[PDB]
Amino acid sequence: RHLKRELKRAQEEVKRIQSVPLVIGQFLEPIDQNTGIVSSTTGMSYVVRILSTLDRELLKPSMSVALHRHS
Amino acid sequence: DKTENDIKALQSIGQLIGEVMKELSEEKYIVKASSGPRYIVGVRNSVDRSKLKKGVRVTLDITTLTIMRILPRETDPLVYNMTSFEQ
Repeated sequence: RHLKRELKRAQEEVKRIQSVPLVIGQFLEPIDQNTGIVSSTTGMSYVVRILSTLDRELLKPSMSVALHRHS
Repeated sequence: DKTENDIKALQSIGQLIGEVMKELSEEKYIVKASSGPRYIVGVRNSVDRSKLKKGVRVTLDITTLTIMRILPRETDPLVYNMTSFEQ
């Protein structure tokens, strides 16, 4: 029961990061399935962590995607 | 009072203009900024959903990036020079 209460808190953490402020990128291609490539709309390329509990089947083809702006 | 008004502007900060490019979700809006790059940004309860439509200019903060108010449209500095010809 303790570990379940800390998960709800673990996710709560990351949801603060999920919500705005954000910047909008575009997914080019994966490089693993836990790392991906995006070109941000500042026209800069980042290799980035793929967050878990997300899409991976419309993500891998080219599609919009939300990235954090300070992380 | 002439200097009190300057204090009140000074301890405030500027706004950075966008426009609603596309609605995403209740509290999340996609804007395309007048400076360029698109963001996802939030809303206060200082604006309504029935008070926003697309191509309507919105304010953002430059320290949290959240909409507080509806902004009238913009129009070129250039086209104001043409209305000043009439001679």
